[PDB]
Amino acid sequence: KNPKSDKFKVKRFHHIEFWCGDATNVARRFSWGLGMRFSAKSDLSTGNMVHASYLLTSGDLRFLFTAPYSPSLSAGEIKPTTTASIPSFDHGSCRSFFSSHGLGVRAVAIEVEDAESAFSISVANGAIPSSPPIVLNEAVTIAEVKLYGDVVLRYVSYKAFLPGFERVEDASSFPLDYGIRRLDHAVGNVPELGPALTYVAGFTGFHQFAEFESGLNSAVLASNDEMVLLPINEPVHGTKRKSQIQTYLEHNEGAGLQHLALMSEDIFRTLREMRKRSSIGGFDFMPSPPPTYYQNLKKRVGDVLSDDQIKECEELGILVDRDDQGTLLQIFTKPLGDRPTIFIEIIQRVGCMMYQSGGCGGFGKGNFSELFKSIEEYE
Amino acid sequence: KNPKSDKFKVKRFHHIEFWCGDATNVARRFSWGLGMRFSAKSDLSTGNMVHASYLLTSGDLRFLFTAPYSPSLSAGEIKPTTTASIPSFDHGSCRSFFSSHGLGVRAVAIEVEDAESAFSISVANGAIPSSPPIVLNEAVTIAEVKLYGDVVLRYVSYKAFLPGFERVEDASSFPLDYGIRRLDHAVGNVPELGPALTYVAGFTGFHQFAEFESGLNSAVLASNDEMVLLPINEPVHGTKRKSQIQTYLEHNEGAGLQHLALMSEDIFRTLREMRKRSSIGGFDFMPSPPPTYYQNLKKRVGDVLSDDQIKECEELGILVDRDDQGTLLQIFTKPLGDRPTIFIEIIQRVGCMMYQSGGCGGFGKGNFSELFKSIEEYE
Ligand SMILES: Cc1ccccc1Cn1nnc2ccc(C(=O)[C@H]3C(=O)CCC[C@@H]3O)c(C)c2c1=O
Ligand SMILES: Cc1ccccc1Cn1nnc2ccc(C(=O)[C@H]3C(=O)CCC[C@@H]3O)c(C)c2c1=O
Ligand SMILES: [Co+2]
Ligand SMILES: [Co+2]
Repeated sequence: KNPKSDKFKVKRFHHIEFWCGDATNVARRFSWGLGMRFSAKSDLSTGNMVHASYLLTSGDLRFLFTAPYSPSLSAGEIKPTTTASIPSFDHGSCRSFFSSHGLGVRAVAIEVEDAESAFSISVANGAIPSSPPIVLNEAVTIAEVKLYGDVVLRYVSYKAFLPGFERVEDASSFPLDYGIRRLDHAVGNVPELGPALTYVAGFTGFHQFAEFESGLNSAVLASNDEMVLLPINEPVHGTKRKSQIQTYLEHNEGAGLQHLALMSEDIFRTLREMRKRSSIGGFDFMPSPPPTYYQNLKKRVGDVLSDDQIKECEELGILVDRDDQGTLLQIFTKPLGDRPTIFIEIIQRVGCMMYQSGGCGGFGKGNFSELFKSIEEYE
Repeated sequence: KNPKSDKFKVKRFHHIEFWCGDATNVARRFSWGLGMRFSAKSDLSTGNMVHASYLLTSGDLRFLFTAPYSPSLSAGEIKPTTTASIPSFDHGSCRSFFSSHGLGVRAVAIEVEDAESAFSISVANGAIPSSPPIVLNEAVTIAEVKLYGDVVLRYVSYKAFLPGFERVEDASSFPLDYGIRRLDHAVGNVPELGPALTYVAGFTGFHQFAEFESGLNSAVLASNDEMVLLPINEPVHGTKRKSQIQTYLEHNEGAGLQHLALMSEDIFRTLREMRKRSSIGGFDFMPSPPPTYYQNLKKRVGDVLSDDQIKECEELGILVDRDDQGTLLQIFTKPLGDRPTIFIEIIQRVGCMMYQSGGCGGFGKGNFSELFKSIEEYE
């Protein structure tokens, strides 16, 4: 059931912005670890005396890394005279965010038809405003509302990256590519799922995406065509094993973005390339499941994957899940930074062809029981 | 002239500690860019609820990257019950340092015979105490005094990395090596050279190392055997071209560490390997000099380098200087992070064999005039 109740026209995920203490080192690490090319910049070299911002791209995926300069460089400026390319940026907000949460996502940005309208309708329907609509060089409009914790939902609309950003020099722009193509979903952890859902569904009109002792309850909000997917988790307390959602909330100092799921056009190539670089500056992956997991895969997905595709999952630690319509290949990195908070998921979806429908195969919640089962019986 | 006036016994540079907002991403970037192996850690996985600290090593060079966790993780602790492995660490000091200066060196650490004695003698001779001597697991003693800005000189002495640090798992520890072997010198930028020299020479007994419109005045303080080398720069104002020391002070919010010089056993291999990785997560280098610079090299160092070693300098952008005793090969990276502040120098010294004497060939200040000259005549 999809009531298509969006209160304004939503297109696709546009970008994800990390707030950093040093954008250069985070961006360079991410570029090498994920195979994303340096595509645009806004910084001292482009006249921006406020913040350093670097954009990485892989296919349609856009990762933005931003950090503040010394406020003294821009102390003479006022908002009408700002050299910032992202007018919502605030030194104090950025420093407070990173000292509170460490490295993490500040903005989940979606492209809309009309960012001023999206902002107005959102706030009229309960959204907490974060930054009012601002038109950039008469070409792009950006507005922000609170999503959860200190994460904002950013609306971007284009009349025709952002004004004031410059393209990166070819010598400075090495064409890395490990097969990642777009953001599939972005997941938040909150203390209470009910109020978080009521709030976000309330101001967007996003609807609950149909699903099918893991320490969580979750639900997924989705746009009309179910290409913007925003799952939200809450912890389940009292368990023997402590909820990883509760661990997140403690180390993050509250609610925030838990993981980003990046769609690959070839998850096997992506995982070969990322795993090659794990120990030389890239990303680590969670501990692989025991062989019983892959032994149990023939009974579960033998009609979708060959034996030569299943043992290849075993080689790379890929997980597999399935719903009524499609099949999901997924794997999770270790946390992206110092704290056990944000991580990345790599995903490939098989099925639901009409183009592929959104969320084809679900989000892998069956892998919770399947992993525990495989572990126990592996003993 | 070397009066050998050290007020306490100094051995060698021991490590350099960067204060970061996220130690993981900085350490992984540096490891790949410089060919340094992950060697030890102190973090949540080792029981440290205070700070995340990661050690990179290449030969005798030790780079430590530290960032604070949420204070809430350790709010029940007191200094007698701390889980920090570096007892001088303070959340507030670290967050203040990184918000003020961005990514940079907090501690220049030298190994001494007796860190408690070094601290006491230093403070008795005018050193401003930063952290009193503390004995770690009855095995290592660490103490800190102010050096310049918010940079400390850290004394480390061993009765026999640090207690509480654990060695990094072999699978997590990839044996990168581009030929870097030790720290040659560490350079500070200050507003006024005179008072900075009087202070540091005053409490160490370090002596002025003999030298031979660049925007700076500088002097070098050295230990008895001239293996601990601490150059200090001040800006020269009024010039046509603005002093890079003044630019540093403005963007750094005052005095701090300007550059680290890393000795390579083979600067050609090091620069080939680093330059290969510049655009894939590593470090960039300053713009190469014009061909007139390398055309002028035969007249200056033709008795030390072959033609096949000189054009190889041209290929890699290596600079060359010479004093009365030895020859210096050097090159400079672009700034290591967002701000135009700290950078790295790669160095190889030729000559002064007895082992090699310290500072053999000087610090390359002739390359200031030689670079400008080559540029002008290249036109
Ligand atoms: C780390 C850990 C700790 C305890 C037990 C298991 C594991 C490892 N693990 N197993 N199965 C998973 C299945 C799905 C997902 C998602 O993507 C989610 C999503 O997208 C929306 C719905 C909520 C999800 O959780 C994730 C993270 C995992 C997972 O992390
Ligand atoms: C970036 C810039 C801007 C203006 C003009 C020239 C350049 C490039 N440049 N040329 N020659 C150099 C020669 C030596 C050194 C050192 O190592 C120092 C040292 O170790 C102690 C003594 C003080 C030094 O400066 C350095 C950084 C450079 C250098 O940076
Ligand atoms: Co997911
Ligand atoms: Co130098």
